Amino acid sequence: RVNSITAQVIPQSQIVMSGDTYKANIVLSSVDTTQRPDVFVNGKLLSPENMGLFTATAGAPGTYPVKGYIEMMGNDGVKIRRDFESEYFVTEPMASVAPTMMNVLYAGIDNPINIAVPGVAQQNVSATINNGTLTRRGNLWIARPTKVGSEAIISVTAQSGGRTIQMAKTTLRVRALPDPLPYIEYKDVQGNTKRFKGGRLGKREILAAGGIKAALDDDLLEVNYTVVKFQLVFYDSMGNSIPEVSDGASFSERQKRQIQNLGKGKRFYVTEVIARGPDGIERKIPAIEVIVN
Amino acid sequence: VNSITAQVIPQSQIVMSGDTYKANIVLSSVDTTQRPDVFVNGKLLSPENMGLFTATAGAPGTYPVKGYIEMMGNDGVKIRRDFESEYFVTEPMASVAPTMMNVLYAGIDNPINIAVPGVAQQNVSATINNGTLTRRGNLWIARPTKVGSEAIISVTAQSGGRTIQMAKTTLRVRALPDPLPYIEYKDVQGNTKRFKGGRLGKREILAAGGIKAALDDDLLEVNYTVVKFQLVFYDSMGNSIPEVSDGASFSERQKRQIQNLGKGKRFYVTEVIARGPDGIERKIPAIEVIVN
Ligand SMILES: [Zn+2]
Ligand SMILES: [Zn+2]
Ligand SMILES: [Zn+2]
Ligand SMILES: [Zn+2]
Repeated sequence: RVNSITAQVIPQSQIVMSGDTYKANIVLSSVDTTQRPDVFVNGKLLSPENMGLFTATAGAPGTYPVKGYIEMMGNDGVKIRRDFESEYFVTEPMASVAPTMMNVLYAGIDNPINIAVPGVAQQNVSATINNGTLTRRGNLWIARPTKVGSEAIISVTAQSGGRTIQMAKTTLRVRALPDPLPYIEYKDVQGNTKRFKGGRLGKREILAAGGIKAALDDDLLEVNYTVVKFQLVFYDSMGNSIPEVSDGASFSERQKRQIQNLGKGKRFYVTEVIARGPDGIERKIPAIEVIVN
Repeated sequence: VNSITAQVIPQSQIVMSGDTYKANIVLSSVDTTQRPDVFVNGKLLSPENMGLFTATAGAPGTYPVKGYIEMMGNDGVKIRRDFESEYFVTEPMASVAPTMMNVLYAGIDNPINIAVPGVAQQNVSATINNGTLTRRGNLWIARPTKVGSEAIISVTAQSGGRTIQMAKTTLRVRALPDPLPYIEYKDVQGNTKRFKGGRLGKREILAAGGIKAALDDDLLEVNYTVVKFQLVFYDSMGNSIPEVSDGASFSERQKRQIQNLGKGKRFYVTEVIARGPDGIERKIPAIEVIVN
């Protein structure tokens, strides 16, 4: 029945790292291009439109099996069926795509770093850092840099031979975690949570918050900042400034009363706002203008 | 009449994440009478190799895989099928990527280092799905356009015969950060310092001109200008007096109002609108100014 004999070079990978080995299966395919056989692969029957080609988008790295059967109608009316069991491997990319405004590490938090060596298993690799610690966590690494304003050099080595081979020297910048901005967490007329600029806000909506909260604008950077202490500035009949201290990240009873008896259009300020990041460093963050409405 | 066999013929048995595994599944009619001969790169494969040809990767470059498969065509005539493929050896590398740090900023040039160590820059050609990704010397420049959406950088090597996907990188497009306001002043020695609030001298307020805005970042070497601001003063009757400014400089109204303020008296800088290389105008925080 065959009308087409073809030689094929089927490699494991078309790109190999120096020192690894190129492996290719060389096979003959004697087929009948007239036929359209039923291909059941990985619990699915291929649609005739696929023309025998099975495709799967490579997602997470690992060992993926290709298992099923092929069946076609023989010339005699006897179905001819053949089972198969093959496999493919998904790897990490062998191209580094690094935005330079992103090569940074933050002191005080876990910095997940993906150290990927193609052609070598995750165990054969060893990675070290010159600033802080670089430990393993599952399929990832964790950098905890200690010296802010200095460089962090990640040194990756694989060995896989007689002499220990250097794979990559990566220089990264060490920064303190950013300073947060203060805000007042409030629920709108619908009930949805919004974060005050300041500018203008209702007193019913002010007292609902119960204090000052501190966080970053982003989303860069998913970090917790707590308000240590803050002050509220008020104004008497003599035009003098009255700075009232707060009970931590919550309004004091002296302040709470002042806000109630204040009145619409009247302005108050939140000054000397000290916030604390995971690194434990207390930091002076900016002020907010609060207008009653 | 000899045996029929199922065959899974992939493009590659190893696929990098982001690429797609492609395999042709066929019924092949194998002759069990005689074993064929596989001659590849000047060597005849021994039956023990089971069709597997292996070569140790040495110096980086383009290596060809060439040869033929010979067999008896049942008609006293030997049949030959030639094959010609190739592999690439690369300088041994490792990718060190901090996973949290995946942001591109809209409104500026985002230098991206796309490194495929073994190959040369001509060989590599990267594309982006959000904005533009152009070449600049030994680097690439992403200019993302849609804030809050994803930016997927696709790096390819193309070449003969098949087009190989090198990397698919997921990035987040975010707006440039907002700067913080400051008043630039020279101390008693002449050294420049930046006041962000708290207490400050009278003559030292008068110099410099008005308010300045900046972000402190040595990677994002961007600059912002103060568009407009207000100074909110307080009289003897406890009333708020909001005086507008002449751009990034104090107005003659504000200047004289600061002059008649006694020691300890408080005034504010709110609102404060600043724009960057974006170039987007943005409401930045306020400053409490106390006279010394
Ligand atoms: Zn290998
Ligand atoms: Zn296996
Ligand atoms: Zn039959
Ligand atoms: Zn913003």
